[PDB]
Amino acid sequence: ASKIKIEFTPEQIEEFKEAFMLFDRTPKCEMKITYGQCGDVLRALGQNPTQAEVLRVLGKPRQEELNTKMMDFETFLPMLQHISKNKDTGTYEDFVEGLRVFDKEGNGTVMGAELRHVLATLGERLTEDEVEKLMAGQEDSNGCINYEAFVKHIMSS
Amino acid sequence: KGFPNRILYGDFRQRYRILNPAAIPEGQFIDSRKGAEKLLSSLDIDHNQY
Amino acid sequence: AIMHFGNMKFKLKQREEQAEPDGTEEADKSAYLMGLNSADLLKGLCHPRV
Repeated sequence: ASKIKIEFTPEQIEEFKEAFMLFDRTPKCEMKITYGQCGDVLRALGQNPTQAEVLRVLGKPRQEELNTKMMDFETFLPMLQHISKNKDTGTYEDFVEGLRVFDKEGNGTVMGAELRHVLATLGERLTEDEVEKLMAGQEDSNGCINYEAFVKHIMSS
Repeated sequence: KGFPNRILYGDFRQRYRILNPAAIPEGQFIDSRKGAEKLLSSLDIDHNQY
Repeated sequence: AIMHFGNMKFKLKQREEQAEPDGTEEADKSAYLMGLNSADLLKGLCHPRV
């Protein structure tokens, strides 16, 4: 699906492979890795793949294709590097400006429940427990989530 | 024929800054007309409309 | 902002005993210094909502 275009230093590939083995749930079939949950590691590898993008980087896999069948990541490694180098992401000030309009008082914060709702429903599909653990701690007494600090913590960590 | 939609410079800035957040930097100057003009000129539309 | 407030300029809108901001640049300065809204501040000064 993707051609070999750019390769980084092999030690970076080596540590990516090490993390994959960490996530490798196949004891004897360690050569093959999860087809669909590799995008979850790509999420964990300092990248932020959107749902549609993390789907068609895999050529529109099916749910059975996503989970049942296996795949060799090293074929996808050039495409993972391509996704990393696309830089199809906004900036921190861009993020805070975008989430600023989602307010009705301009206090520098956003109410928690509507933030969870838009994160789960308005945007890409995400389980709720994920959103409460995302703003776990970021949640305050009156619900006015500090969206600037929250988003800087997110993109930084 | 005329111009039906009329929007204030500050309202336009605070509303449509998401289009080009790079223009009108966050709290780095004080000007309305210039910021709005930069924002519109960065919107790649028919500039004779407004 | 205190010394900028002295630069406010207001003129009769349509000789109807109503104040309108003759100049807005210093109003923009005052609004930014407190982080206020220039349009809202000018509306409040020109029209108090008692």
